[PDB]
Amino acid sequence: MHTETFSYLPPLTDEEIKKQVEYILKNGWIPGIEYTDEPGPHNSYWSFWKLPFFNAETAEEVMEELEACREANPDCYIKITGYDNIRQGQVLSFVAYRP
Amino acid sequence: YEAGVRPYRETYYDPDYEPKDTDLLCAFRITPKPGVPMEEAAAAVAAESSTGTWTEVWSNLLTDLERYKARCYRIEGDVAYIAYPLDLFEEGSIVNIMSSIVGNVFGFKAVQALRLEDMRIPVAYLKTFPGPPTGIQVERDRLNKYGRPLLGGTIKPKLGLSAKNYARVVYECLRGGLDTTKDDENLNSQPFNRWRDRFLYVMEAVRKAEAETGERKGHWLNVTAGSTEEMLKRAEFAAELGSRYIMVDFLTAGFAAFASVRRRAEELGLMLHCHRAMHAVFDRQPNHGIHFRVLAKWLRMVGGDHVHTGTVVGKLEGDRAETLGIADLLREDYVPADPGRGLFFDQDWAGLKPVFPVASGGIHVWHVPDLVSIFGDDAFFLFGGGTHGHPRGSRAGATANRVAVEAVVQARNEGRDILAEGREILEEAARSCPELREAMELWGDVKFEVEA
Amino acid sequence: YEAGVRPYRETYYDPDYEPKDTDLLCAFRITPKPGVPMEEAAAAVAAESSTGTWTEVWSNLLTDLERYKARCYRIEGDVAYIAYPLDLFEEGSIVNIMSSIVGNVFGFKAVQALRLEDMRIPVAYLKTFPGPPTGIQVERDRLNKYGRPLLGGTIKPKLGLSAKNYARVVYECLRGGLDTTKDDENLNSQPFNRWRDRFLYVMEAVRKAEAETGERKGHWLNVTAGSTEEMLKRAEFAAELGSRYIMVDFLTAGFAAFASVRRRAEELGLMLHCHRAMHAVFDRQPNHGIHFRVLAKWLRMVGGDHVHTGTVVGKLEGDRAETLGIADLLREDYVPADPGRGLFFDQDWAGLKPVFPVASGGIHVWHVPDLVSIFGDDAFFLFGGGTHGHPRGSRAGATANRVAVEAVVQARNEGRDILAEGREILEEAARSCPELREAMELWGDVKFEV
Amino acid sequence: YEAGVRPYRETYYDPDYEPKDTDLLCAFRITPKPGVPMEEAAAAVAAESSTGTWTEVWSNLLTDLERYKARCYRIEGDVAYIAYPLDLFEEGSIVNIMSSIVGNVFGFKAVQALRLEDMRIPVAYLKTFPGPPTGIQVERDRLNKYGRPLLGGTIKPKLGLSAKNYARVVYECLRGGLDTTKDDENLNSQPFNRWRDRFLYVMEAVRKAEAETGERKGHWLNVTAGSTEEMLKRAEFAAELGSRYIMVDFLTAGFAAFASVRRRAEELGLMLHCHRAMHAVFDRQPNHGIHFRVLAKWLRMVGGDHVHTGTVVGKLEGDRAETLGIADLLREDYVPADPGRGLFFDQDWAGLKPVFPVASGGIHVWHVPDLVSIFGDDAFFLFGGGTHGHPRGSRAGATANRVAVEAVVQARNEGRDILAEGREILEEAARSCPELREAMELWGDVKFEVEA
Amino acid sequence: YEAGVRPYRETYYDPDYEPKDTDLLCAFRITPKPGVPMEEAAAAVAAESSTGTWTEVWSNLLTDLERYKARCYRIEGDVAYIAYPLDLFEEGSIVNIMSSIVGNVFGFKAVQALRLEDMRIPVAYLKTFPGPPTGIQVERDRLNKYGRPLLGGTIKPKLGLSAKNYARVVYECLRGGLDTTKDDENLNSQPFNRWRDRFLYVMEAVRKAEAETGERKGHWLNVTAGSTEEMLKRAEFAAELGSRYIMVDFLTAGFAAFASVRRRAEELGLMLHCHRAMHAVFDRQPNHGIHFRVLAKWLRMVGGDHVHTGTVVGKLEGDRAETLGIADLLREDYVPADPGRGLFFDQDWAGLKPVFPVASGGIHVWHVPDLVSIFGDDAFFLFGGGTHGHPRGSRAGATANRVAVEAVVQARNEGRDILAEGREILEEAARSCPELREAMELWGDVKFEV
Ligand SMILES: O=C(O)[C@@](O)(COP(=O)(O)O)[C@H](O)[C@H](O)COP(=O)(O)O
Ligand SMILES: O=C(O)[C@@](O)(COP(=O)(O)O)[C@H](O)[C@H](O)COP(=O)(O)O
Ligand SMILES: O=C(O)[C@@](O)(COP(=O)(O)O)[C@H](O)[C@H](O)COP(=O)(O)O
Ligand SMILES: O=C(O)[C@@](O)(COP(=O)(O)O)[C@H](O)[C@H](O)COP(=O)(O)O
Ligand SMILES: [Mg+2]
Ligand SMILES: [Mg+2]
Ligand SMILES: [Mg+2]
Ligand SMILES: [Mg+2]
Repeated sequence: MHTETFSYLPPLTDEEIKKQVEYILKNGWIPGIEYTDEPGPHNSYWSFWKLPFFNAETAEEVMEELEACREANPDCYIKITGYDNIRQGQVLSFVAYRP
Repeated sequence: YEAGVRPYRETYYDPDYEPKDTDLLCAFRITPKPGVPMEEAAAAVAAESSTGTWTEVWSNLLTDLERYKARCYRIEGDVAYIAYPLDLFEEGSIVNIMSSIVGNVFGFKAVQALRLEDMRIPVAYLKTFPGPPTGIQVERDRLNKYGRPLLGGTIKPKLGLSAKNYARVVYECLRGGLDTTKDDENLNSQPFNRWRDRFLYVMEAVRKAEAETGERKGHWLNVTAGSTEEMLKRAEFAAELGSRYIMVDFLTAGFAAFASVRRRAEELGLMLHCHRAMHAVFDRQPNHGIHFRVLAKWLRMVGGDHVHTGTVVGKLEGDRAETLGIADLLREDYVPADPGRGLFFDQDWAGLKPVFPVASGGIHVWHVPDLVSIFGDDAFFLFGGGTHGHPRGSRAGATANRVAVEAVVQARNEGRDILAEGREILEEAARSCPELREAMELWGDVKFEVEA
Repeated sequence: YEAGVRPYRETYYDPDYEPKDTDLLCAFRITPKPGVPMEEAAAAVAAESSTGTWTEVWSNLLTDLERYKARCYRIEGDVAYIAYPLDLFEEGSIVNIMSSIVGNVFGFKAVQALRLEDMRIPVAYLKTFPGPPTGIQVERDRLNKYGRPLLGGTIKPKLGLSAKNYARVVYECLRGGLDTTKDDENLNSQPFNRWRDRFLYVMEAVRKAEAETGERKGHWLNVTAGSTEEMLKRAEFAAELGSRYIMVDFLTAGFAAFASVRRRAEELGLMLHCHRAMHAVFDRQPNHGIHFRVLAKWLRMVGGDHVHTGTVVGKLEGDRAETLGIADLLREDYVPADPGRGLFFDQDWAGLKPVFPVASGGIHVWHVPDLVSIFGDDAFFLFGGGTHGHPRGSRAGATANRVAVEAVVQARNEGRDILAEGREILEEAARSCPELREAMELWGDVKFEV
Repeated sequence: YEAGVRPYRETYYDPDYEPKDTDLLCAFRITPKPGVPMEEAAAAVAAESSTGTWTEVWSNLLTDLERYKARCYRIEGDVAYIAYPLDLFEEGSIVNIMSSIVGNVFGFKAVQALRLEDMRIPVAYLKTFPGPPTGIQVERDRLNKYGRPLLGGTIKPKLGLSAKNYARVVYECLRGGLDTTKDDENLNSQPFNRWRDRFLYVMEAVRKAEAETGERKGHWLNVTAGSTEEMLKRAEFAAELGSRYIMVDFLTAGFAAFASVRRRAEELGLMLHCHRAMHAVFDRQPNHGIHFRVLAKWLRMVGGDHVHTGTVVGKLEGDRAETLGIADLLREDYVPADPGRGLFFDQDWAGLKPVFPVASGGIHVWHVPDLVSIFGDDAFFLFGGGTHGHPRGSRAGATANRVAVEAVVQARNEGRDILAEGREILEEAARSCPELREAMELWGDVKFEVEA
Repeated sequence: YEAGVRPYRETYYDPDYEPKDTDLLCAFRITPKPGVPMEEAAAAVAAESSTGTWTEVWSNLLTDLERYKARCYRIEGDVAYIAYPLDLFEEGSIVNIMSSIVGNVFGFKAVQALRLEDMRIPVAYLKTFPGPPTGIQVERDRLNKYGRPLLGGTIKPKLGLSAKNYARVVYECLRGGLDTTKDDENLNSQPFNRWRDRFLYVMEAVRKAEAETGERKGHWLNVTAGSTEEMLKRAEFAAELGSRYIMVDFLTAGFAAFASVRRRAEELGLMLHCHRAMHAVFDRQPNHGIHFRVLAKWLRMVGGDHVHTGTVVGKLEGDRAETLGIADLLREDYVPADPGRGLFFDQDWAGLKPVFPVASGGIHVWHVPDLVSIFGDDAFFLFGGGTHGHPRGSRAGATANRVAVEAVVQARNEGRDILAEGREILEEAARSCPELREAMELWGDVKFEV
């Protein structure tokens, strides 16, 4: 099973994930974390980890939330999302952790 | 009344006129017949695309031509600016725009050559059009794909493949990493491959590749047909099979039938790929015709979810500056003028949904860094020959292109310069993807000339 | 398999190929990019309009490309002849023809200009098309009009006239001797004149002029609209009102919706006037586009009852020799090749009904001798400005144009050279028709270059 | 995010905002709850008619509220000016306008009273509406009537007449000089008079009076019914009988069903009389409700060929200044603002067809000079009681009213002052028309109070 | 005959008239123009809402006005009671009722203000109406929900949310314990959110929340549109997607199109939520308009499955006593007159199905004790801001509102005084529900005046 963007590259390291989070934040977009144990074409609504981090200021705050989501849901796929409320749509979504 | 022939300029050339925000404006590049002054040729175009004819008629006095007449209000170099009052146009009808603006004026003896460069569609007229049935944002939400250009490819050979062989190629492409595949513009229903047979088998391949990859897939099933009724029948069947997409050649089918298909696509929940077949018959030459940026505007007004825009670097002609303007016209809410890109007017899009640019034709892995730089994420890159021409077939070719796009996107997002480091980025990814290395080796010497 | 780029010429140029009577043939005038030879330019057009692409694909080996490929079989100077197998095309679909023949090949970097000059439609493909829904013979029988060109005219101003005023001009034209009148190509439905209002009033004018003159009349009601459904709705209302005619801008509306209306026109008993708006965008220049003779063939195949062909002598451009060939292409059962007229191929028409040529645009009474000489009897001559621009208005102007045509027809039938005696014939007729005299005086100095 | 309740004014009061030409503007007369500042009450109206609610929600940050929110941009006296971005409204839907602008904000505890006085409909939104199916000019051309107000009248008693008796009164009115007659707003289909019976007999009376007088006639057959399907059925039958007209109570039937009837009237070639039954439930009081000038705008947008506007001098309330503004809003291409007439904004009508004002209710011959002075030629004057209440019945009453209108029009055209000489003009005509003299004698003392 | 103006009172005031069980009765509160007595003001309303006009007409003698006239039969202070014969009204048409009862009589110079306070619909006229297409009992059986108020909530922001984001909020609300969610009344189809996009995504959210919670769910998809045809089209798509619900703004759309959708809803198996948008324009002020209890009766007659009735304690105005009467009018088979609640007439409902009251607008957890006390179990409580405004978002907010309702229902059933112990009950429930505790803390100081 592939997971859309970047799933055809080698699994991303912690540094590479953080660099994508920095890309999201640099462009003024909102980072977010989603997870599910039921990935696949049928699932358009992964579980939110908290709410989108509208108040986030650093990539490190986001990486911390990714680790807390992983600890609570180690059996789940977990993806990073970047959101733009001007176009009103996700501008990036990739899986950061696989079970 | 005063019967007899008068110069067109006495009534239809008015350089004192101030265009209104509701006027439709045109920028015509005029080559007058030798001996015909520019002002008279521009007045002829204005007159014969609105209210006038070749001699004074008594019935002119029954109406208020000061209200309805078009006016050439500015001549700059060889460009005539002409303003058309809002009341001249039928609401929601691109067909009506064409019948006035490009109906007869391109064949007058007084004007040796005429090229419509641009058109300012007034906001008040735009609101009479529905725009794309899906639009970039809703389409990404339907596909659940974010953060990269999307991958597609035309099935090849253009014609001559059976329906089952056709479906086999589709299956190999989609299971290899392409998001979509498509019928060639000239593949409709033919003795060697009838449309019901193709639709049925192709959708089996789509569902199979979707289930095996876990990623949502689609095939752009061409409904282009000889009559509007036949096209709607094929769209209905695509929806009955669960296709997310249909495809229409909107210029060869024509705008009236295009509008009918767009309405039905929304009713049936289908996303609508638009192929611009025949466009170069109108838009190739710089001295006579209609530039594609005008056709792209009309396309977004009727409602297409994607349209081809050129590659710049591929096998079909397309200038970088003009292509960049066309992409903005398709995707942005407001595009300022820039004659350097052929945009003679600003264009407010009045909240209409945006359209996916589609880059297709003679491209392969080595072009990906340039394509990402030109278009960014919101575009489709189509590899037909560049997929099935891979040394190991379509599945391998598909994976190579998908990997090339993702690696360039990753590098860009990290801050790398994907133009200066384009080659090195591709070579790095090729170290973890033999399919890419074989693609790069096969086509490394295949290049087309480029124009900025 | 052998992956990689190959020359188009290898597969798609075959100078030994002998065309089949079932092949579709194209004559392309090619301007290659500098350094690209005609053979590779032609092969690229053939390949990218049939089966090929820019690099070799493994799936080519699943089929037999020898059966399906298009082939350039002859080159003469800058003209390449390409043959397309019958199996390549969808039956009854001009849309499919264009999608292949003119789909992408006009925009390749390798070919900097391209003009489709002519096309040989094989009888076997013609038989998949219905042709005109009425045709010249049946139309003359429906009108009960024989032995002269038919008279018409566009209502003017093009736009800006209310429905009732529009029908007044129609009434004046028809009661004065015009056989028909017509909506301007860009008159559809607009704030100043909505189509249902126009259709109702105009048909009152038509019925009134018919009762008063004793001659059958018609108005070409423009059904052109933004969607096929709306066009069909307007055609249904025309029929409900008893109109003999409707009108469609077949290029701006498009061939698919054109096909839809032509079918509906035959079902409803309507005759179908076809306006070629937009044609000059791509059929004017000698280096690029599609020659009108090709458009004219496609028009007759789908099924138009008339189509504009130009005037030669009027305000819009047109060549006399090429126009004679186009008139034959529209009206005859068989048309042999003729280099002098730009007819590259013999064209059999397989029993398809004939189409009325329509000459319109900047013409007045002085042009009638030329127009009768060019087209003969089976044509419409339209006088818009040439009718309403008469010093005494549309009725007097209509009578002048009708008289002029009849006098020139009479003179021709008696054996007179209507070109050599054109002015003299008009002057003879003018002695018994003051309206004609005034038209002659007003426009005597109004000439266009040929 | 920051959860919790914030004052509405922090987000929805912005006196720095400059309205755009595409914004929809409203002028609300606000009476705040004692203790609630004007700014907060106006912000509440702005918030709860666009995007906001009573507490901050996390999902606000998913969109760009700077783009979508309505803003109170000016407070002057007790009038709040509020601007609504174009994207908030569904194209061509009066129903959507109402659901936002007057949906909930009239019932907030923070606002004790609220009255919508006026609304600036932007040109770009107007173009999404079709307007009248016929319009004044085409309607006069259909009737072949020019140069005078047109005559009509409601059949009376309102209810209780059989279909054949109903047709008899119609026949007498029309053959006596009235151009039209009409069903009462509350006459639909009832046990004493079923609609098919009425339609059939009435159209016999219409054709008979038309043939006998030589003048084109019509009866406004009421299609108002309990469902949209039933109304369309009755319109179809009216068209099958050859009626030039149907009638609809557009507010009691409602705008959605009104739009359906308007579309079908155009399809069937019917002119559409619109009765404003129920309007005074909304528009009577100056402290709370919707003024009729707003409803008249919506009426012209959907498409009515006539609508009642008041008489000023008759039995139903209507101020002269406000009535004059309403007439301009219905007939003119552009109406400048004038708060003296309650017009707080200019209104460009973007080429929409004009609507006939209809003056009806408690009027008779003595009012004709005033009515001609107020409305001019482009209006209908309806005499129901003022026709059938003539001492000699409806035919005689009809002739009296027709003669009164024509004599006043003739006098006006000659240059006479029809207000100063109103009585003398009527008395002069009465010398050649005994029917008029008896009407003048019967109702000479019947007067209603007037307000400028 | 006797031409001339007569007093309305002569024919249309009859204090000796005894109402018939088949009469339609109206209670009007009248503010006459100064100097106009109540009797003539009432007679004018009666006459100009039935058979009469301003002067005597000869055609009155063709019929028997005694059979058809409306009659004011009683006046108490500024309240006039008027009786209308059954024959005056079109069967099954609320539109006809309004055209007579509120058609012109609110705009007469003689009556400066007028309020319709109540109306007695006779059983014989009620039987011409179908009533709700589902009704409380059948709806509870379709939902499999018994013994508590049902939970709902409007998605917020009202406008500006894309389709996919809209469905995310729906998903969070429903999976957190809300039974339903709904489109805002002014959310129809707009550039930022087109209805087909919303309907598709929302129903994915509904099905997902239903599978995950094991409880049946619904979203009130707003079909309100500019024409009846479009509304019916949107209802058909809702059914095609398997939605249990659609929603209509019955006053802004209008009663005629309302009637059309209600018929279509029963045919398609859809339950019909009714929003009363616009009602406050004319039902708020005590001197003029139509009281909501009258609107509520008309709503139940046409056929709505729910209708908003106000909250009393929330952000929009509403009287507790009047609201208790309206709830009975919507839910009971028989409702006796009660001056304390403004019920002027006894109302038999002739077996018409009952309607769910819906309490919505500015309410949060602290209002649940009041809301349960006012409405009982057969009602919807909607929390829009009160759900998405939760510090942790819509899911946590939904759970808090569901828990609050259930705890208060449990306490009531055990015999506790939920008004006297309202806070205590919420605090008990909050000990086992952190989401409820946080909601209580956030909105503890947010009160509206009653
Ligand atoms: O028919 C073709 O050539 C293609 O299928 C490309 O095939 P390859 O991918 O094998 O080149 C596309 O239709 C063209 O790109 C269209 O041109 P444009 O995009 O300029 O309209
Ligand atoms: O719009 C016009 O100019 C006309 O109405 C002519 O008006 P006049 O009769 O007043 O010249 C015709 O449409 C043109 O002749 C079409 O050109 P073609 O026939 O070459 O397609
Ligand atoms: O029912 C009526 O009273 C009328 O038939 C008038 O009858 P008379 O001609 O006998 O007075 C009209 O409906 C009102 O004028 C409508 O009021 P408006 O025009 O203000 O909407
Ligand atoms: O638009 C609104 O305000 C609501 O969505 C409430 O939102 P909150 O739940 O965020 O307050 C409802 O439509 C109103 O309650 C209707 O008023 P009524 O129920 O009185 O008709
Ligand atoms: Mg192709
Ligand atoms: Mg024309
Ligand atoms: Mg009435
Ligand atoms: Mg709401």
